[PDB]
Amino acid sequence: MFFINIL
Amino acid sequence: GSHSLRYFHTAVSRPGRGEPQYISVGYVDDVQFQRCDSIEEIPRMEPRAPWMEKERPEYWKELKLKVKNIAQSARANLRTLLRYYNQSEGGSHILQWMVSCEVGPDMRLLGAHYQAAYDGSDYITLNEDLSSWTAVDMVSQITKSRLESAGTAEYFRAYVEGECLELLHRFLRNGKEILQRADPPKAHVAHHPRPKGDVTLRCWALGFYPADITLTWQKDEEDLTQDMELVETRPSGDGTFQKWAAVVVPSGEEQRYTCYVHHEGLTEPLALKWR
Amino acid sequence: IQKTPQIQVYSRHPPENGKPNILNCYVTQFHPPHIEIQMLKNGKKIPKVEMSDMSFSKDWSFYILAHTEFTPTETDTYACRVKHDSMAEPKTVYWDRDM
Ligand SMILES: *[C@@H]1O[C@H](CO)[C@@H](O)[C@H](O)[C@H]1NC(C)=O
Ligand code: NA
Repeated sequence: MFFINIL
Repeated sequence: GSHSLRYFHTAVSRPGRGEPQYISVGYVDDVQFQRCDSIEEIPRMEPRAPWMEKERPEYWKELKLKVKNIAQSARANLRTLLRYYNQSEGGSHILQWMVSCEVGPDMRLLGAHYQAAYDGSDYITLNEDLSSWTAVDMVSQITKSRLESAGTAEYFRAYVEGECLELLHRFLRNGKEILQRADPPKAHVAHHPRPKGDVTLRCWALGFYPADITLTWQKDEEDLTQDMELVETRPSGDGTFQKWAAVVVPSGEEQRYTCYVHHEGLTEPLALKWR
Repeated sequence: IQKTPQIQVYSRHPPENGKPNILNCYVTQFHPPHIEIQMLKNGKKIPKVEMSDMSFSKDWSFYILAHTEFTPTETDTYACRVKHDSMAEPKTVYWDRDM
């Protein structure tokens, strides 16, 4: 449950 | 052998009515343990494995906050992706990403993964070093340059060596009876005459876990790669999996064909002939 | 991308006439994830059809499992009908106790 910002 | 915790995330811009703007499912190995989603900004969570009944309320309370924040960030990313790819508004686009960590038989970390796709194509992937990224085009190259400038992989590693390891360890503990097993296939050959005089030999494998398996037919002096029909391994719905492979053969020559089965639960490949 | 679903229809256990069982409709290899799935017995839509959560594979294509309780016989027909945006029309697949 982890998300990285693309742009 | 080794054990893996995996999450499969999907974000959709302008989904259909009642359809999630965000959904993620989590697995240990080939066993699902939860579903999270967000519909019209409302987050919802559901357990799927028995060991999840032991989680305390704060587990679910923190998960709900994660779901809300992830769904808002994915929505924002989809909006920026539309701009960088000079796409028209109104249409619906998809952002998917996978997150996992793996430990060996002794609970030592072996690796981890982070990879994303846009509209069903690879976009960016975290390399085995857990510190550099692989892009596919000039948009994803912007993402890479930003993520490397800002050292974002450091915080992924903190997640891997923090919550991902914590949860994988506790799930394996509380769910040991389900997770720490290997059910071997039960195999047999079926025989179906065809109206032209020849015969279908169908090799079945049932009730095995994990899902990874291989089935192969072999003739006396001829390779059957191109001849045999295979179906994709499929869930029986009770935790186990099943598969079959079939060849057409002339009547009378059934006993020169042999089906071989390979699976984790087998110390040697199983061999089967008709009847 | 615009991937067409592959469909398989099969029972949980090897079928034996008159014995309660579970009928599965496994749909794979499609993209986008929106899909419509129905199961039918002798031409009638079955009301009690449960759906697994949708997930996706290494190539990013989606998959999902629909299933319902059924008792096989020698005189009953079962089908799964599936519609996806990659298809002009729905596709019906009938259960075959040999497959
Ligand atoms: C979109 O347009 C910009 C110019 O503003 C250009 O730099 C970029 O390469 C274009 N991308 C695509 C996918 O056409
Ligand atoms: Na995608």
